[PDB]
Amino acid sequence: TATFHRCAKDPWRLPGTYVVVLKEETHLSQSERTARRLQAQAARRGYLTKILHVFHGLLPGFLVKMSGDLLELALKLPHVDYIEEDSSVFAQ
Amino acid sequence: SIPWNLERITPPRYRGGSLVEVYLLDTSIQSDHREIEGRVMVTDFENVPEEASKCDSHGTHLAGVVSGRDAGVAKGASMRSLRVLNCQGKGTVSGTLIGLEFIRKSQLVQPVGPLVVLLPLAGGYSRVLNAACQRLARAGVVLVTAAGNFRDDACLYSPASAPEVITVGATNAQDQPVTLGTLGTNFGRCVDLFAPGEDIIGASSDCSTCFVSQSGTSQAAAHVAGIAAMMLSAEPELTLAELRQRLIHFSAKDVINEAWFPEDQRVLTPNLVAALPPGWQLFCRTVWSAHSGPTRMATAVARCAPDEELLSCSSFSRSGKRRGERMEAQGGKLVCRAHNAFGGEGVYAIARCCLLPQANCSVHTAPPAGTRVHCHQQGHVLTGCSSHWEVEDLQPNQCVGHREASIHASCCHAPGLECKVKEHGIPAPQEQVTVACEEGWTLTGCSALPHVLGAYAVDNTCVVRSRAVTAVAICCRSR
Repeated sequence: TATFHRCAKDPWRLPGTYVVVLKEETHLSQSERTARRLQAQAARRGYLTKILHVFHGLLPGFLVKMSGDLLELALKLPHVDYIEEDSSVFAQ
Repeated sequence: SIPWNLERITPPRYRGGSLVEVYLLDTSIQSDHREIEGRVMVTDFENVPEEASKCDSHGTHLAGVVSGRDAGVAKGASMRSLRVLNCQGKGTVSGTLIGLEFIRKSQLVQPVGPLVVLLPLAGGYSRVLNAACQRLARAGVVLVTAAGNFRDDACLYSPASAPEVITVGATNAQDQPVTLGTLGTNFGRCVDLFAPGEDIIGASSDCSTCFVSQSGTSQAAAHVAGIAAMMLSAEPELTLAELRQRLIHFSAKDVINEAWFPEDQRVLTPNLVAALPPGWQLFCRTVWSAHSGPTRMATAVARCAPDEELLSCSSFSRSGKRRGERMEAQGGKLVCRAHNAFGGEGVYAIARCCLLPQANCSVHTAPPAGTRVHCHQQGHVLTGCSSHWEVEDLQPNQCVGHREASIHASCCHAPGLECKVKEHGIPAPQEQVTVACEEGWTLTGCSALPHVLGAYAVDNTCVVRSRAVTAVAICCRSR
């Protein structure tokens, strides 16, 4: 059910950093645990990861610096709604 | 001497953002500039990707446009600045998200009055940025964003495309869309209105009393952030729907030459330039859906805000390959659903959404039989007629459709409302037929008498597009 999205404007993509968005009523405690589960699962497969931020207040989830190789794995985490590759914004 | 842009937003009869706070997510700012000193608080929130006078240029100017002493829209208004753009004016979606979250957390910790959040930035369409903006809007915060400077459809950019954000295009001193090199203002159905966005004087970070002229949809959005601040200062209880309806209502209408836009975007782009405001009145707006796409059973849906009533529903296809539209209840609330024809490229649903408190509105439907239905109850007024069909080839308070089509009447109990119907038929097989409500009346419904491409309200004008032909306007006003 969980889906992956990245910017359609290829020059504006920022591969290697991902916003993991959890389902609407996911609690901060759950978000934090899901982030740690990802890091543990990643490490077992030989990947370094860094949780840059845990989101609460508007959207539940977290920002993770990791190889895109781990996306299939990350999409299977509990509570995941979708994952979006980070991208650029610009002064108008 | 009044800057052209501040004059342009002054209405034809005229006479401060103080209980309102405006958040700015932008570059660093020169907060001790005399335009804004003491008025803009720097949060020192910073989330920017890797790469003073130049770093601070963009944000300092926009702070000045919103709140500057001499050259601001909402002179003196309170602002808080977050830095999400680096010295080159570049940021990230994730940084913007974190900034939006910071604002919500600040509000929860120390509640104040109405909040306006100005987002003078754009990237590509972003599911997550759009969702975060929608959540912040649903939490009760007003978001204003740049349409974007790409001479493109704003629906392909974020947060421009976001549901529930006020998206602002840029017009110049001739009320024409702004050219920016080989590009220019964005356009299309995700743009809510335009505002002055060329040659806009404001605070220059070059020196504490210096001024510079800048152009862009950023500057335009800053105007609307300022107007919103003043509207919310005067009427602090406005919902987002009420605020948006006023922005539309008080805008100058039909001053933009639509030839500037690509052909297919002309019907979708609101011909509105923002202005400050100058007894209860009926406000309505036209809401275009996203295109249905070409699937044979494709539908498009146009929805109103929770505090709006849907008073009518029409549809449009460029080819004319359509099966019409119906009003149906979705989550205890009426929506406008349009149907594609097999072999059609798709359709738009077009809702007329109105602020009508204490309205008991309902749909009366008849199946194929011409087919007829009427608002039969005493005290009820017809506000709109819709018609859909399955096949592939075709009085007071009454709708009439083709014999092979279903017919749908929107009927409201609203005793304080008076409605009349105005028809205009042209024999010539002419591409367009229009009929406008009289001044002081609000168009609630637009349709064609039963090969039309479709029909849509433009302000208080009903437009019928043909590949006689009669345009039919339902016009209502408070008694």
